[PDB]
Amino acid sequence: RSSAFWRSFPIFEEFDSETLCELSGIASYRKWSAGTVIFQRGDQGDYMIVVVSGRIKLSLFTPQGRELMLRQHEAGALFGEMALLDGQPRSADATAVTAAEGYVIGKKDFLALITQRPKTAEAVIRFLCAQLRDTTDRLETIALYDLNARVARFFLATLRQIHGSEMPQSANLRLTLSQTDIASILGASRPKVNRAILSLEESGAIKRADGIICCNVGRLLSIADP
Amino acid sequence: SAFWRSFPIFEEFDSETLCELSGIASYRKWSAGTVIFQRGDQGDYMIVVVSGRIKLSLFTPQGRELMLRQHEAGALFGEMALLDGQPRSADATAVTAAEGYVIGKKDFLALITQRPKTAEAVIRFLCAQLRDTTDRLETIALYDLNARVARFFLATLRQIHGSEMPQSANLRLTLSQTDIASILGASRPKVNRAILSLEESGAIKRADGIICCNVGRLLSIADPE
DNA sequence: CTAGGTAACATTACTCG
DNA sequence: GCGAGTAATGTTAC
DNA sequence: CTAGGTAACATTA
DNA sequence: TAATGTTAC
Ligand SMILES: Nc1ncnc2c1ncn2[C@@H]1O[C@@H]2COP(=O)(O)O[C@H]2[C@H]1O
Ligand SMILES: Nc1ncnc2c1ncn2[C@@H]1O[C@@H]2COP(=O)(O)O[C@H]2[C@H]1O
Ligand SMILES: [Mg+2]
Ligand SMILES: [Mg+2]
Repeated sequence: RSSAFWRSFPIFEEFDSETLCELSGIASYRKWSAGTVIFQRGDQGDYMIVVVSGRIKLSLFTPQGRELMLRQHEAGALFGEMALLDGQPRSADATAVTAAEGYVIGKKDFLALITQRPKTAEAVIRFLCAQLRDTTDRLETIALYDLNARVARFFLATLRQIHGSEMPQSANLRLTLSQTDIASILGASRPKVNRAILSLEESGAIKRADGIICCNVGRLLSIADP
Repeated sequence: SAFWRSFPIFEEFDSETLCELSGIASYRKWSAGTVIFQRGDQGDYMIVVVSGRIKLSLFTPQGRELMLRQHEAGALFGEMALLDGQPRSADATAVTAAEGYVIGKKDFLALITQRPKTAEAVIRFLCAQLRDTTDRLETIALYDLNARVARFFLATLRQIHGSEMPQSANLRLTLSQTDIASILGASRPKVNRAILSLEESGAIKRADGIICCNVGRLLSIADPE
């Protein structure tokens, strides 16, 4: 696995072909059984992971016991890069939820590659900006809106993780997350997330067949609003 | 021109690009109570604050406000829509009479791509922000209001100190409780009774303008047991 | 069942010709 | 040395 | 005053 | 067995 295969992942897309193909120069394989830790939020991160198979959850856990699911990453995802670029410890907790395999990249190699072909820095920056926006809109979502709108804005944001650049009218969606996973992302409780999803359905915002939600984008945008 | 080292991002530069090539600020000022730019807007310019207080905030159609930051001297804002083609991501309001220096998109970026280990600086900044913002998000999501206030005081104290943390540290906070309610995504009266709560529980004491925080009582109000 | 939001009212505190 | 314009703080009843 | 949390219980593939 | 739905408070 080293073609134009490295263009599938965020950040690494957007590279010149030289650094790219030559870039499976510095991956090692690894794998993690279903239900195990890759690393913890305390930890030292001198390696960045790139996901080939499986589902890995990035989440914040609090001493009280509470969880904020930051992301569920599957094939084509990139995580663990902040503590690479920035001297700081890991900023979240990475758990394999199902049997997963990826490729790891070292700190010294990566960074040398950045500083060697420096318009790749540019790529990485456009990524961190992207994240910062994503995260601030999450924060606004959780702060200024109620739970129905929170769920609505979650569906519209993922229906931009799929379309984006703009948006039909009725779009089916394979969501792959349980409602416990949605409760964890939205910083709410399972039963109330459930009643909210059902609410969106009974109000004509969505309908749910098994694995598939046909969302009504717009019909969903004013539930997301007033 | 070691004056350009006072601001985030620009600190951390080689002296060549720093004293020079910055070369590329215009003066500008904004009266107390006015808009610099709006969240819709096109941002091809980045601001660097010399005097005054400017609030960066998100406003919703419903009318609600999330204060993202109150920046004063030594602050840098408006850089995301520079680096990234996208519109402005928040709303910048001068709360008091403010003055700054503006830097254009084309100049800035040319400077990045000309001395490329400055990119490195900028990245360490965006990482910093991303962490800051995710810890905010965790704060607002997994904790109650007393802990939210507590974690706000510790974050502003780890910004003044950081890398050390004493035991009792006084703090000049400069924000009203309405400003704290707006940052924490809560309501003024409940923020007030929370602050008072921290005081009556021995976490802080408030003299006029100054809060002597007790870092550690304050850390387990920020937590459980 | 509970931590908060909202409207409304009273004081203190800045502050500016 | 104000008196008139604002805020900022604290509390209470929904 | 009331969204939204919590503990528990039922229906479902 | 896990995923979804509901209820009382
Ligand atoms: N807000 C966020 N959005 C998406 N991914 C994040 C966020 N915060 C942290 N991460 C990822 O989680 C990783 C945890 O370890 P690092 O902090 O080394 O690198 C981090 C990022 O790759
Ligand atoms: N999470 C955040 N934390 C601090 N400042 C932010 C955040 N999001 C946006 N900003 C600032 O607000 C500015 C709004 O316009 P820009 O998006 O051009 O640049 C932005 C940043 O300077
Ligand atoms: Mg969102
Ligand atoms: Mg905080």
